[PDB]
Amino acid sequence: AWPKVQPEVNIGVVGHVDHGKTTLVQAITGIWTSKHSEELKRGMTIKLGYAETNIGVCESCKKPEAYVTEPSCKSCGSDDEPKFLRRISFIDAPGHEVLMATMLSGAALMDGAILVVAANEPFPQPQTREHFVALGIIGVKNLIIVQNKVDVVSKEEALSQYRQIKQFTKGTWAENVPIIPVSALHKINIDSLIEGIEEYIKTPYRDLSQKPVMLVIRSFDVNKPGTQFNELKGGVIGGSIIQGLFKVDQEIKVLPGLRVEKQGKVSYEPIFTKISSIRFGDEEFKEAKPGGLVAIGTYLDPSLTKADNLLGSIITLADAEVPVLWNIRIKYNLLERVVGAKEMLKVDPIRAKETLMLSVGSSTTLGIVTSVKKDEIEVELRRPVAVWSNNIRTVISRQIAGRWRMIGWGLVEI
Ligand SMILES: Nc1nc2c(ncn2[C@@H]2O[C@H](COP(=O)(O)OP(=O)(O)NP(=O)(O)O)[C@@H](O)[C@H]2O)c(=O)[nH]1
Ligand SMILES: Nc1nc2c(ncn2[C@@H]2O[C@H](COP(=O)(O)OP(=O)(O)NP(=O)(O)O)[C@@H](O)[C@H]2O)c(=O)[nH]1
Ligand SMILES: [Mg+2]
Repeated sequence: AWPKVQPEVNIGVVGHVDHGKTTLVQAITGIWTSKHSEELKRGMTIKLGYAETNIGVCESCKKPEAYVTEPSCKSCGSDDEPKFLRRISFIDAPGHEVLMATMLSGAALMDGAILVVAANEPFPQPQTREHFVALGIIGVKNLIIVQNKVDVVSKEEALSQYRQIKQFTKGTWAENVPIIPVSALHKINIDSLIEGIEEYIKTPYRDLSQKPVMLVIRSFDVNKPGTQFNELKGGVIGGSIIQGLFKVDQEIKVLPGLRVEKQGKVSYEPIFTKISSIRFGDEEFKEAKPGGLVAIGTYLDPSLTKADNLLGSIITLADAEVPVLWNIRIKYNLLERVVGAKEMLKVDPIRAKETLMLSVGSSTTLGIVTSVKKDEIEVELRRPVAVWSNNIRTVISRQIAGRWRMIGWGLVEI
């Protein structure tokens, strides 16, 4: 048998709208990540999607067919059990141009990524460029490029695009990243992709001794109709642990917390609770480490967690000292081009009184620029952000022609 363990790595799936990200995750894991009404009606990803799979290898078989996602080798001609390698998970991002901030929130959780490029569309499309640049900014450098939809183009066309893609990465951080052609729809060459994931997206080193921090991307009420009272539960909070670890029965807090009034002023009150349960996918555990999207059960009123109410928060231990800042100072750099627009315009300098969008961890917040210098801006936010370390990366967006566009990045200085 294979062990039941949490996923140990998060692989982002990014790329232009409809290039096949979600179909690819389904080809690997058997799971369709889209769970929301609007996603199903529109045929698009809106919220971050998630799926897990075990990975193993049939030692008696040849590669790539030796790589499997279930404990059997019958497909490659062996009655032996495959050797378990690890459990992996996917963070499935939206490709739509208006959902770039959601891709950025997911990118904060990624240990590596697959950039999906459709073989039957001109290259490079706007969000092919924009997601690529975002991965570079955030430092997600363990990248595989997947050339999808090869089932609907000729060999010649696929080869032409392949050369295009290699030339695009030439002279960039991604110069040596592999390109793997697949059909996600017809599940062609998925075994080569799993081999690629093992070779190029290794599980990173973790630091389990640092103060535990989880970035929150989901929160829910898990109580369903027709359930007996003794099976009812408190609110659940979902996210990825970026350092340290968490255990059942630990006292924790959610930051910045709840928006309340305190002395005629808006304030955020930290939400204190205790971990009642820990789950990854359909499995319960007593502790949770980095890797995977964990569901942290709490004793909170489910009205507090319902419908992603806490998206963008962080969870720490109750006694941790974490800055929660309404005003932030950013050591910044600007991109030269608005890469995500259909026509790449030049980026204008930041000016005082501009409203900008700041991506910090899993959070997205608007703020007004109160001060500009050569390498520093100060921003007054509409909601405070939890800043759990010094030199946390932020991505900066500006509204241009009715869309939020990534224009720069920086370090939050505390
Ligand atoms: N011919 C072909 N169609 C494919 C392939 N992969 C996906 N598609 C089709 O492309 C469309 C979009 O697929 P989807 O997986 O939703 O793409 P996405 O990149 O996740 N979209 P979004 O950016 O909105 O999340 C669907 O009609 C799907 O069936 C493929 O390998 N071949
Ligand atoms: N820690 C914890 N997580 C739970 C519990 N029940 C459900 N979850 C998690 O909360 C999330 C929401 O689950 P749910 O609202 O039941 O819908 P769901 O995700 O469709 N359920 P399922 O995936 O099993 O069909 C999932 O990640 C699930 O694993 C619980 O008792 N404790
Ligand atoms: Mg999708």
